[PDB]
Amino acid sequence: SHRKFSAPRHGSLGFLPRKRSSRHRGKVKSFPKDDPSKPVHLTAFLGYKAGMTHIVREVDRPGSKVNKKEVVEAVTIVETPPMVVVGIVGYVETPRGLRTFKTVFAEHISDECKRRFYKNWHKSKKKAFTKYCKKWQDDAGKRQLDKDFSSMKKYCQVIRVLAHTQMRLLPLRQKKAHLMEIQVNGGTVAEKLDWARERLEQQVPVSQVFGQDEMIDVIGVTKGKGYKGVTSRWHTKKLPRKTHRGLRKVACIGAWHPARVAFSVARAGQKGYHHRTEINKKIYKIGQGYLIKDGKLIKNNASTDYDLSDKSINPLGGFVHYGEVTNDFVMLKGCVVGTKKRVLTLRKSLLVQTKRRALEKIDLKFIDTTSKFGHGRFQTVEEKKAFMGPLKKD
Amino acid sequence: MKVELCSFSGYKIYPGHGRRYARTDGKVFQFLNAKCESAFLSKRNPRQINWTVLYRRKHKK
Amino acid sequence: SGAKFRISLGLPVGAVINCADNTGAKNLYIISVKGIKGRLNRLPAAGVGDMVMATVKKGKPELRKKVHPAVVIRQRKSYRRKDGVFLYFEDNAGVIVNNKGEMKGSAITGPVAKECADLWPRIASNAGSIA
Amino acid sequence: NEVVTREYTINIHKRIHGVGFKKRAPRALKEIRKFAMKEMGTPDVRIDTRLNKAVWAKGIRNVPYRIRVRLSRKRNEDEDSPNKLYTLVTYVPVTTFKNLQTVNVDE
Amino acid sequence: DPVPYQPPFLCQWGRHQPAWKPLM
Amino acid sequence: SMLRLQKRLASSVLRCGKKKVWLDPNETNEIANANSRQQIRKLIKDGLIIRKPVTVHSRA
RNA sequence: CCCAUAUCCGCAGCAGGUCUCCAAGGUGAACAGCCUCUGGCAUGUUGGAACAAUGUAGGUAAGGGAAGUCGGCAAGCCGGAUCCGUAACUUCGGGAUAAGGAUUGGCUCUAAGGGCUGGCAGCCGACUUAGAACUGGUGCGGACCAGGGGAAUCCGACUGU
RNA sequence: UGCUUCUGGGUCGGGGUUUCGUACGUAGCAGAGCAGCUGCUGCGAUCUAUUGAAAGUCAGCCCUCGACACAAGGGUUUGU
Ligand SMILES: [Mg+2]
Ligand SMILES: [Mg+2]
Ligand SMILES: [Mg+2]
Ligand SMILES: [Mg+2]
Ligand SMILES: [Mg+2]
Ligand SMILES: [Mg+2]
Ligand SMILES: [Mg+2]
Ligand SMILES: [Mg+2]
Ligand SMILES: [Mg+2]
Ligand SMILES: [Mg+2]
Ligand SMILES: [Mg+2]
Ligand SMILES: [Mg+2]
Ligand SMILES: [Mg+2]
Ligand SMILES: [Mg+2]
Ligand SMILES: [Mg+2]
Repeated sequence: SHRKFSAPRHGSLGFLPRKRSSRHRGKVKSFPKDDPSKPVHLTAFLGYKAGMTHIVREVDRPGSKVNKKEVVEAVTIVETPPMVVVGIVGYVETPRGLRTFKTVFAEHISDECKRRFYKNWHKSKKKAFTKYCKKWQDDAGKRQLDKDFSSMKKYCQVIRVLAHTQMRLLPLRQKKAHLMEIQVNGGTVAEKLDWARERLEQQVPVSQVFGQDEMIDVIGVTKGKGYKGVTSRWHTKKLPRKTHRGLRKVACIGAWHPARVAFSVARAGQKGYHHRTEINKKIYKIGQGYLIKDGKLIKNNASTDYDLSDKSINPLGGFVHYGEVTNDFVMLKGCVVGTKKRVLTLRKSLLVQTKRRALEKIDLKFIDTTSKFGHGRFQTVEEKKAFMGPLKKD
Repeated sequence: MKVELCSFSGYKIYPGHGRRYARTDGKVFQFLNAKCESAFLSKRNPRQINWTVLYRRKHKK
Repeated sequence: SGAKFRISLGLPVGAVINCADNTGAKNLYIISVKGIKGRLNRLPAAGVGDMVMATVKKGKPELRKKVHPAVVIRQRKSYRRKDGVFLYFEDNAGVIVNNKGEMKGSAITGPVAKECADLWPRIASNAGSIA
Repeated sequence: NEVVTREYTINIHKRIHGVGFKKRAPRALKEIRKFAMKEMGTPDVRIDTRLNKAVWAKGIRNVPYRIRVRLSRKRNEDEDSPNKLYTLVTYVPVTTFKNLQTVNVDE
Repeated sequence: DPVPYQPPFLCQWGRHQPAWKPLM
Repeated sequence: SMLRLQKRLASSVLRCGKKKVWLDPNETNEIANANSRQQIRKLIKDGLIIRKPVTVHSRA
């Protein structure tokens, strides 16, 4: 017969290959479409999820009850050090697929990028790129490279740039830097390749790529949760207590008549560690990193126009299971995918974003920097010492 | 922003934190954490418990 | 103009809240919540400022044994405000309010939350203290 | 160079964190043996009965957090083995573990 | 040890057992 | 090597249980070749095996 | 000699079955439960490394409180003692620990409850009962032990098999 | 993911953060009171000072460049 009381289905078939992701770094599946009216720029960036805190800001939306009020919202800190450009790649357009035509690396390539090409850096003799770097100080090699760039002027349609993260400034345990192709969308192919050759062997910060109050896309791998049951993974209804052979299970698989179990039947398996791409994430603030001038360093990154305090965005006791953020960072509305220390791909928006909630200008009031490692109740060290007084150890 | 003090402890509650509790007679109280919440619901004296601000104001520390 | 945001709901079908006005009733048994589409094995629940269908369980004989419409004012379940406070109350309370919004009682004992007071103007007029 | 006697303080708590109640003190003995095998490259580790009593002083559940251990690499006596040297592991009674460095004591 | 006797009979599927019954 | 016979005989001579029979771990071979109650009485007089005292149970 | 989680019977070193004696200290009404002394033993046909899903045995859950289900199934609530108080009905015996309340810790005191010798005097041995003060973050039968209750209907008097 | 540019991981210790809530000892003409000697000496739960004290804190928290030893290692294999 039929189902008596109809119900919506548990889970989505658009995400059904729930396997462990083969890639660890979040890959861009689709870059934004180019147009020659816009100038040349990067369309993606590769940051690292640091932590979470509050935010305090004014709401400017007409008609709401929440208009001109001081709300709090969850934000993600993503530490985004400036990446090093160490190569380019062109793409020819074929009726079979968008094929990579010719990849051209740089002359001086740092050891951070050298770590990626090796599975075992200790036993290796560190002899990569040695016969390739001899093409940059001879007569014939420069001619062959100029012929390669001149062929890329003619036949390449899509030009992606090769940039790797700067891992030495990061507080992570690993030293192997992540590499990434970023599609440069801008003017003509010749101006695009000239700008990429100008930006070769250069630093790329985040102020050049993104800006304030921009809706961006976050690509990354889900926090892994291991082999889980169907109640934990697909969130099905639990069977009652009186069941003999288990209750946190799926009772009926299917009918007698498709002598198989269908793909849509919710089974038990891998929960977490899945590649995901979430859209419409709002940047509240791109904070400056630590910099030293006139002797003492300037670290007031959590300072707003209304706070005027010398505290940084690093909370009391640092970020939990991440370390301390010394580099320049971005701060996003809501939560992003992934655990701590997770590599996290930023991307510009695919959709032409013109909405009232999306075109809102954000003026920050207070950035919460209390200790997230437990119930924190102080914002900074001098405020804590002024409230506590002299201690026994002091 | 209005930094309201805790009713049990007297600590400076920030707008991201706290759990506010209103009784039937009125007198809306603010609490920093569930420690102070459980102490108020079990009706403990803040002047008798050592780590509060009222203990320090009473015993001149 | 300004619509109501979602808050935490912890009074499903079955809850006996108390009736916080001077009609004569003491309890209000929630029989269903007005304004819920529904889904398989979900109880309809009402938070602060929700129009609900109740029944006077004990009180006046003119009030008992018939269905009244009500508005839930106070709940014990902690619900998040937009400015970032978790305000919660001592008990679960509501008042008998007809289909258009007019109250049946005159005065309201206890505080009425502003999430109910901004949505229902006639309940906020009878309320002395707010939230 | 080979015959070296020296002091260490083992934090048993970060090595015992996680295991169940009936398997805390034998696991603590196993991490002290792994500590000896890590600092001293000798597979033949012989821990003393006084340190057995010191670990098992409270019970099988409650194991002390820090402990003071004299670790000594020694040349092998008769009944010769493919292990050329051995490691003797001795308990040292210390009141409090405040500012205790790895003191390399002399013979 | 001597030859074990054959696995004994156990009324497993009579009218007395509700774990399996046929159309009646 | 094997001292359960000497421990049982020492319990039978000392008129207590073998929980209180303390055997000498150093002089194992001098106890192991006793094999008789007359030699175990000589071990008692030599003091190689000792009656263990009662485990305390205070009344205080 | 074993006399029973290995010497008996169950196909076996089988969580089953098999008739008796001896019977410490505390806590406590107790030969109840928990810890210990004499005596005994190596965790019950094995160990090592991780702590995935489904399990089995224990628990804990904000708000609601049976809305789940054939059905309060299971779990949970009450639980000891002292002082009150205890209904309908009845075969006047019961119901009844009905139902419904208060107290319970530690410390320091006071009062009362006795023998032997020569209304009095001297010398000694016992546990209880009642009351008061002080004090601890209202916690106190703090583990263990340990009744959920009330109103009705049908059947069988009952105890028993 | 890491495993010799006098450089790097690890161990310990030190700080940072945080959890509970004020440790032992000593002192107190503080303490319901009780006993003994001509005000003192003993018992006494609890209170105050030392003392936001004592204890724990990565096993999957944050910085140390303070002490310590270790780390240019072993094996199997793959050819246009
Ligand atoms: Mg249908
Ligand atoms: Mg069953
Ligand atoms: Mg936290
Ligand atoms: Mg249903
Ligand atoms: Mg057996
Ligand atoms: Mg037992
Ligand atoms: Mg076992
Ligand atoms: Mg065993
Ligand atoms: Mg609950
Ligand atoms: Mg509750
Ligand atoms: Mg029902
Ligand atoms: Mg039951
Ligand atoms: Mg009755
Ligand atoms: Mg009838
Ligand atoms: Mg009968």
